[PDB]
Amino acid sequence: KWTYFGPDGENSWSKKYPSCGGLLQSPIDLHSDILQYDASLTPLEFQGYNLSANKQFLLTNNGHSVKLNLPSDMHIQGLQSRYSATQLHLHWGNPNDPHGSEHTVSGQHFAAELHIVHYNSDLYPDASTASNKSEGLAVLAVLIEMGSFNPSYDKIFSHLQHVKYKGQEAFVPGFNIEELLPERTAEYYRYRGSLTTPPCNPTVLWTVFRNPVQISQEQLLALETALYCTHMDDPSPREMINNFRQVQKFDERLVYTSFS
Amino acid sequence: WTYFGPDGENSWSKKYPSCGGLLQSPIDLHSDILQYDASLTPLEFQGYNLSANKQFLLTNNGHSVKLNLPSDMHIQGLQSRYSATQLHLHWGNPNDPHGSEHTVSGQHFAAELHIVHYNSDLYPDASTASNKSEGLAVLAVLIEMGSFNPSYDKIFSHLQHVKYKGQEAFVPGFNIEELLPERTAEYYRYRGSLTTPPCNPTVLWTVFRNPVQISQEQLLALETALYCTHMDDPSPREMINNFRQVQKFDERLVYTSFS
Ligand SMILES: CC(=O)Nc1nnc(S(N)(=O)=O)s1
Ligand SMILES: CC(=O)Nc1nnc(S(N)(=O)=O)s1
Ligand SMILES: [Zn+2]
Ligand SMILES: [Zn+2]
Repeated sequence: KWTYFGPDGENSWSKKYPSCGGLLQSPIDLHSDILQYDASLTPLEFQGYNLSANKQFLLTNNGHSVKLNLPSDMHIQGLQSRYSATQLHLHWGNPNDPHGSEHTVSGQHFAAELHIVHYNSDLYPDASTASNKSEGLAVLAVLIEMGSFNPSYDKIFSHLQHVKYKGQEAFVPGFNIEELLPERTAEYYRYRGSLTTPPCNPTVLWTVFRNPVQISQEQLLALETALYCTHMDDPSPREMINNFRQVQKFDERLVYTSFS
Repeated sequence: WTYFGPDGENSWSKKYPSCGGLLQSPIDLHSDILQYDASLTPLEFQGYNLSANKQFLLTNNGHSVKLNLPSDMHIQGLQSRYSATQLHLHWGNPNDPHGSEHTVSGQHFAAELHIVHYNSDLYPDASTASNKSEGLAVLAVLIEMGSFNPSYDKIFSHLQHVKYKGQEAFVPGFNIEELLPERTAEYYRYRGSLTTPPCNPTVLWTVFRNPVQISQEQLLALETALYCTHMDDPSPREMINNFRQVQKFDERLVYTSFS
């Protein structure tokens, strides 16, 4: 068992999960000294992202975040291999410190961060098998900041009060996932990293979009207050907050950008 | 332990339990956790003008370069008297010269100086005080690249003498107060820990608000003059990026002596 605070917190993950203390760890801070423009970084193509409204997708509180299961028919085109979706989830802070993104830019956190996880379907049958193997995963990261109300993100957030406790699930009708992506997706940061949660396998090709999306103060507060990492029948509930990993050392390396 | 590799910071907790415990330092000094406190009056640095006729030990311990300080120098202004034991530094590398431990509004500084003191009213020495309540007080000075600093050079000029792990050299006494920034009355104050194993949560931190400046040449010397390996080692390793990543610090338990 692992957590984001306490005895089983991130500084202790390496005890049970060796890779968490290994190489190519994520997340990292994106700042000028280690950024480099690469004109070869072309735009990714998002296929099958417009999920059928006649299909239902499982939303689950897994005790670490709120996740939405995604179908393998939606995928990313533009990488060396085809990567098919498996799930999306988020990371956030808390009402008193609403800056819980995992990746930071010039030392600055964003309010939250969305991760759309994909696995190499050309080499592996599923995300489980691909997770601990070479070039097994590709994650898209969307930085989130407080601003205007976001109807698209609310297609997920409107169900939060129904997955308040660990293990609980709800069904979300399909909608266009591309609606969760920011403007100018052609502009992004790219680097080889790891899962930001145990086992921390260094098998993730990260793509962090340059521009953030906005959600309202109310939407952000709901995300920061509606969930608990404990079961509903728990006499001592524990709020699911600050579920992001601290940035990791990033030395002798460069993060390449598709923008100058 | 080291600052990189299997024995790196994410693995410190395997051998040193407190590194995975509470009140860990360093932290990001940002508005969300700050709180102005008028009770935080100016500290007085006594006995800091070390006799130029006396020599003080400079040592490369494989983790940093440290200078031993006499117990007669101490901080005045805190509840108990804290006597000095040593000072040392933390820095980054030439390609990414941002190796301070603490950050301000998410920003790292080029380097950071720590002047370590122990509670001499409660404990007999630094070693005994290290893992006990109210045992330590560290003064942190943020360092950025700028104009040449003659005072810091009183230390840097001796770096080649302690180039390798285990090496020692003598440094004539000078006024340590010269290493402090302007307006020392302005600082951040919080209860934290040692930033290296055993990471004991016994440190009262005082991070001065304003940074000092050292020249690009001084910073480069610091980033390239030392090795964490012994003299003539078959695989020499440069001493760089010897700082710990910032730790989560939830509650607004960081106080400032300024508004
Ligand atoms: C989806 C899956 O199999 N697990 C993951 N664990 N952490 C992930 S993250 N935060 O790096 O995107 S994805
Ligand atoms: C002084 C001493 O014996 N050890 C120290 N270890 N870490 C220290 S720090 N980086 O928190 O100031 S001081
Ligand atoms: Zn994630
Ligand atoms: Zn130190």
